[PDB]
Amino acid sequence: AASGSALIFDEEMSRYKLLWTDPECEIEVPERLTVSYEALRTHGLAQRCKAVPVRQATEQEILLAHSEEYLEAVKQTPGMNVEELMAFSKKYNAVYFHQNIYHCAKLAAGATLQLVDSVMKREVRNGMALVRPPGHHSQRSAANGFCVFNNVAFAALYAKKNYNLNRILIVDWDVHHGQGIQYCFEEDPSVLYFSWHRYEHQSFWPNLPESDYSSVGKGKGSGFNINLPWNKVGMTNSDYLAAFFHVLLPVAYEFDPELVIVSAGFDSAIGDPEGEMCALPEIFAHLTHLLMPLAAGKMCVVLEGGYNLTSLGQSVCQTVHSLLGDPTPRISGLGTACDSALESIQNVRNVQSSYWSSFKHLAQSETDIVWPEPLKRMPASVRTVVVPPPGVELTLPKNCQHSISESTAKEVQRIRDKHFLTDQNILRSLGNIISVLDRMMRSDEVCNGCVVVSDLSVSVQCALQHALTEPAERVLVVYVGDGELPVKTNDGKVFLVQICTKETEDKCVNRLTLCLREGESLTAGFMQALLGLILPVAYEFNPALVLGIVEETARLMRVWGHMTCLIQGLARGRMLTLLQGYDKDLLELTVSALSGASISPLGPLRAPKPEDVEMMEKQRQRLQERWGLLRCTVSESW
Ligand SMILES: CN(C)Cc1cn(Cc2ccc(C(=O)NO)cc2)c2ccccc12
Ligand SMILES: [K+]
Ligand SMILES: [K+]
Ligand SMILES: [Zn+2]
Repeated sequence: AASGSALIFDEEMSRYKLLWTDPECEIEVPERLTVSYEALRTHGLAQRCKAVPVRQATEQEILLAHSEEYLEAVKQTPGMNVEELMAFSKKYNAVYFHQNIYHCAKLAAGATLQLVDSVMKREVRNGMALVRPPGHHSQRSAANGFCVFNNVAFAALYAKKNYNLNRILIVDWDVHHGQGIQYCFEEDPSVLYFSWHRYEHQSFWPNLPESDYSSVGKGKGSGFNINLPWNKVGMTNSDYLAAFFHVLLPVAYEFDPELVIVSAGFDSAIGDPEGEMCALPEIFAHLTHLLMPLAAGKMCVVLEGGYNLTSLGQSVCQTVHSLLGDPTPRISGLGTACDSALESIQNVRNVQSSYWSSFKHLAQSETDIVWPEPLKRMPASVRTVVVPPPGVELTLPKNCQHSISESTAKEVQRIRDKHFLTDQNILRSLGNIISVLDRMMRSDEVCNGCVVVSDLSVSVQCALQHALTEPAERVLVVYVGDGELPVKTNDGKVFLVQICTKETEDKCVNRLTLCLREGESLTAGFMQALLGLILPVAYEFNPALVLGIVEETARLMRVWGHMTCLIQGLARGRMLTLLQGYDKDLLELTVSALSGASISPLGPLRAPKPEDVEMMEKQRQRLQERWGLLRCTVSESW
């Protein structure tokens, strides 16, 4: 039932700064907070968010993650002059103190708890806290790397204590390793920590052996710590997405967290003087979007780093846009991750194979920098149009509508006379397809839609052909059914995904046909193919429209909502779904996911059939030379 997105911010946290010269700490300025909040106001994003006030974290709350000794020492810094503050700062690595930093540290922490309470009390769907000082380097008895208290560690400990969550996922996409977080949950299997980070074979700060891929956690927590070290600078959108499709998401959906907290440091973005990576701000729209179907959307984004004020503003907007549900921007130029990234990726996957299903088949062997300003993102006036069979009034979610103009009806006749003849109620189906498609493609007024149809072949043809004419340069087709369709994948403008019951050997590289064995194992197998095959091809293909098609036959579709939601990362969310036959369940589920609603978790799934994982790896072997984003190992050289 929850709706809205929280934005927790307060200008008080910009009221401490570095007071002596120190080239390591110069980069961390109050303007990081000012610039990010002002960027959100300029784009009308703050105004769309529920402003939740900051509060101070209590002493009891700080002691969840820090020791009395260290809190006591920090509590004396407001009484210190600058000489004493310099001496106290020098006891720690890469941190400076200020008469107001204890105050703001308590606010940055309390802000995070406010966000956790709003989300877990269902007052909002998700949210973001813009805070200073950052947290993820902070440790039980020490400040480190601009961090005083560990805001994100707080949030998970607090969520554990006050809501009795058994499973919390923390995603740390800052460019630095959140070693404070890793230390805090090393032995705790109830918190899964994922972190990518510039490493460079341990030559990059904080220079820690245990920032490497081999630190998987300790004791009962083995396998719930996941480090992906970047060993070269300049990592791109393709590296980040390869990290998500082939490491993070396969683990996250199996973990099935009850809450997601994000250490959202944007020094991993292009232009940052410290990360020196190359991912565009747009990538964060997708990082956010790909995590949103977890935990019924309960996602708390907490700011960490980000030092290029321009890069910083644009990545914060891209994140809030996606929290608010705005359509995701198209990512072009995707391909293989670079070789160093594939090394890191395959090493993490191999070492994690002891602990996670999706990787288990790897163990047995029988199996001034400037860039283009991001485009405006804007919620469609009506997000989803729906065309149920004639005479079915239905309870539509808040942003939906039902169904034909003279222009349109003229066109259906032209198509009728040239290519078909037919005289039926299909003539209504095809008029609906066209008028829905025209609202999707022509206007930013409507985003996606679902039409119930009866005749499959004619419906598919008119939908596909009318789309290529608008023109939609490329169309991704996702078809759950058997047989072949009036779809030609020979010119490179169409890619066909087919989920079917009979195993049919496909030849060329513009078709991905998945035939999974029947039974209780089918749900886990579908999610593996979705995350590790379908999504990487689709993102590289970068279609302008997605056309979904479901045969009346298949029943076993507890997964359709997850794909509908993930697949809206492509084509700015422009997806038309054709449902063959009526099924109030499937139609209400499709419309709900299309409309941006919360998706219900999958929970525990029976791990997939070896015959299923083998068939999928046969598809990856067959397609990954054309679609490099499918690769999760370094390629063999001649
Ligand atoms: C490289 N630069 C010219 C100066 C410099 C800053 N630091 C500390 C630091 C801590 C944390 C974060 C962060 O954003 N974490 O998420 C960013 C920076 C250093 C440490 C060792 C050597 C040099 C430097
Ligand atoms: K990180
Ligand atoms: K853990
Ligand atoms: Zn950082």
